Amino acid sequence: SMSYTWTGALITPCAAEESKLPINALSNSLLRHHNMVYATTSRSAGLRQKKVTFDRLQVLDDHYRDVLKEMKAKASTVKAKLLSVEEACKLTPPHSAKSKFGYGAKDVRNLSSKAVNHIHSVWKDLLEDTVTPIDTTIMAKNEVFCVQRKPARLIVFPDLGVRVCEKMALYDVVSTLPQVVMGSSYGFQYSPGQRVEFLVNTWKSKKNPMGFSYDTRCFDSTVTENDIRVEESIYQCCDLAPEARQAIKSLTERLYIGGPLTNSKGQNCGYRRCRASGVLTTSCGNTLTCYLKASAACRAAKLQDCTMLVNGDDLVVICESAGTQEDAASLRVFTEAMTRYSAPPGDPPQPEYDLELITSCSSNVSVAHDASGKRVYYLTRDPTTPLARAAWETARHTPVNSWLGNIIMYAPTLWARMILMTHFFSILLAQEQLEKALDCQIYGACYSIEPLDLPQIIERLHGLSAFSLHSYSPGEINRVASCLRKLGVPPLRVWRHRARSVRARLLSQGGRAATCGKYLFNWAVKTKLKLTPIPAASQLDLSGWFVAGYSGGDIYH
Ligand SMILES: CC(C)(C)CCN1C(=O)C(C2=Nc3ccc(NS(C)(=O)=O)cc3S(=O)(=O)N2)=C(O)[C@@H]2CCCN21
Repeated sequence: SMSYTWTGALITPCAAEESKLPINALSNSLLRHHNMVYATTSRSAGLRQKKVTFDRLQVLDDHYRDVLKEMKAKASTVKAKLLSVEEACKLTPPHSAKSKFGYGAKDVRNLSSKAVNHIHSVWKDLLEDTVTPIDTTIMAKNEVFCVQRKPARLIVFPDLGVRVCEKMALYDVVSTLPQVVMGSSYGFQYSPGQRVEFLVNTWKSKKNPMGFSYDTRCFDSTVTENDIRVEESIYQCCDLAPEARQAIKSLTERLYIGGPLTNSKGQNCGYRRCRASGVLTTSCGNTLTCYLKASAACRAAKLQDCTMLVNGDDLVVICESAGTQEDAASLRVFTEAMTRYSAPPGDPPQPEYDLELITSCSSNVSVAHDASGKRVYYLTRDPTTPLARAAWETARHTPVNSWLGNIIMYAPTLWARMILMTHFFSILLAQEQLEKALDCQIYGACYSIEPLDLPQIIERLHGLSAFSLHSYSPGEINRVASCLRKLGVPPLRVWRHRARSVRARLLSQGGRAATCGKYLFNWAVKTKLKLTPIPAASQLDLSGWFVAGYSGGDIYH
């Protein structure tokens, strides 16, 4: 079937959309080549619609059913609970889109009776009716990039009332099921420090390692009715309350499988027969479907001892090599199999024989040295998009502070420490806003974080070495330097100078500000301080950080 059918009506914005990088007094201190950075808008959505609209064919074999049988067997060991309305309301982000039915996210969060009553009636209706398609809104995402332009990504989501019901029915399932079914292969269970450890151990477990990432062309669009019905059959394997069972089937038939699309102005835009990016089960569904299809494709292509690492639609596979001729021919069969399962690639996969050349979750393995001269593996990426977005957020306040999520997940890196840490701590200092909790997304869920808790956070997710890493690789150094040149970002020597200043100001203030200055900026000074375990690091409640992915699932933690 066609992933989408269109009425010809336009995908529309809510407010005005900026595509040009906004510029304030602070912009040039980060980035000179302003015209390199742009944000997507609804006005390029027609180009995206084109791309994501295709027929899907699916041919399912015995390897496919075998793996599926395996997944169901493990899924049947899961016992999952129904969440109360109240519990589910509290999982709702403050900034979440308001209901068409006269209440918003904060009404939900403070449990107003208009919110609670409508939610109760959406749930009742789910139990009563398993056939009537639920309405969704299609919006264009506004995202920031550096020019190479990408058209806007689309987001399809149901009304807030329905989203709270999804939580009630499926939050425990999507939080717990994926690790049980997929074990060590489930990407979203890992801190960055654990993920790199898993990658290295896995590489090191192979006699002759070969790895490749697999980029599916528009994963959501490739997801068929069958796939969505298959993922539901996996949810129903769990020990569920009968109201959860009924709710899950109903959300599946009425929402997940497909339904009508409406713009922000209330016009009918068409119909969807593929994955919605803005539902609770988007991340879990993609991961189950990706791992199912990949595992089955691995058996068809006869890949030796293939180890999967899956994060929603993101797939890296590490296996035994059979030499370059055979590896290359194997990956073609792997791709043919995936293609038959309706997950063809955008870029064709290539085998890699160096772990550091594999990009997965937009990230590659790299190596640095700690205090004791010990080699240390850490995860990194091309700093171009992180810096473009940092540049946007330097002049515009945003719902998600990507800069902050990046500092958390890329703490050990050269660019995050020298540029991102320096720039943003300087800004918090000037505004006396160090104490101010900021929102950011990690693995799709929204977190309220205090910038001053960063030292503890970094210690827990990466280890202390993150505060002591030096002697980065020429590869990493070259990519960073060429990013700064391309973007017009001051050289790293400037950032070192600025940091000594930022550091001194932090230390001057004592308390947690001083802690940040000591741990985050030890690299800036020649005469280093001694970095011991942070007392507060062990006290931090970081449970719920690396349990699951929730991309598009409206989760606040
Ligand atoms: C350093 C690390 C450990 C390699 C992580 C890098 N990395 C992320 O991979 C990430 C992330 N990964 C995803 C991958 C694939 C999908 N596909 S889907 C739509 O669910 O089907 C979704 C998501 S996400 O939205 O849950 N967010 C983060 O949220 C964090 C935060 C800054 C960047 N960082």
